[PDB]
Amino acid sequence: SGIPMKQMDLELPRFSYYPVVKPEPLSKQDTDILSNYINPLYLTPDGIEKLSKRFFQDSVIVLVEFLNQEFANTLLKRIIDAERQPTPMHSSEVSFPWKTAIPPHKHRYLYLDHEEFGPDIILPMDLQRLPAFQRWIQLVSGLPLRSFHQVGRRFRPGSDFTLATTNDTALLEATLCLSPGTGIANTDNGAYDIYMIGDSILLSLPAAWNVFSLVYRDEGVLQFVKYVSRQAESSRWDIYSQWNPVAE
Repeated sequence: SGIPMKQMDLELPRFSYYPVVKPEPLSKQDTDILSNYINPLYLTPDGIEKLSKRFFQDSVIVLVEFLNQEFANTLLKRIIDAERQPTPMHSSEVSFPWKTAIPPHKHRYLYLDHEEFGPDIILPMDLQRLPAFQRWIQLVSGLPLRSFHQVGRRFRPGSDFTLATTNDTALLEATLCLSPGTGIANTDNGAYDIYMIGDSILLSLPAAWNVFSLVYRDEGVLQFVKYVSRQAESSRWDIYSQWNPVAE
């Protein structure tokens, strides 16, 4: 028993879900578009077919060297530069358009809303909003997807985290990790992505540079990003997206 009633109003971000285009084969234009973002390794006909098979069989795939290297390089320079700057530890110190996830006992991290774009947002928020990508992920995951939302995130060291939460329905989840720090990559300092039940651990994904993880999240599975210790000396940068399967 408890008192008073559970009240969940005090919490940001609040994710709204967006429509996904219908599943179709990739066109020449689709691959032309995606080639400016993603490793050609993962865009060829047989490459995608090989991805489809590993995901069907394992219900998870982790892809090193995900983004096109030339593209990744431009992101790397920007992330290094941001890391050079004073780490914003107060809301008043956070640069537009970043926002702080609240309240502290639920989670803490800096984030970019789904639709966010601009020359100075560092994360590639436009990628997963592309119809071409939405066709790609449905092909790769073998799942027609009804809707989705993405969030660009920065987990500052000695501060940021998410706590374990459950999903009522099954979700397809993707995390594009763009964390180049040496410290963040060491799971002693946390920052790793966990999936577990109710041993319990299903997946443990360390922070990494240019790694794309795709996970079939069964209903009732716990998920969270482990608290980033001071000793990390750098942030975990990623984009986290959840997709609702067409499933009935």
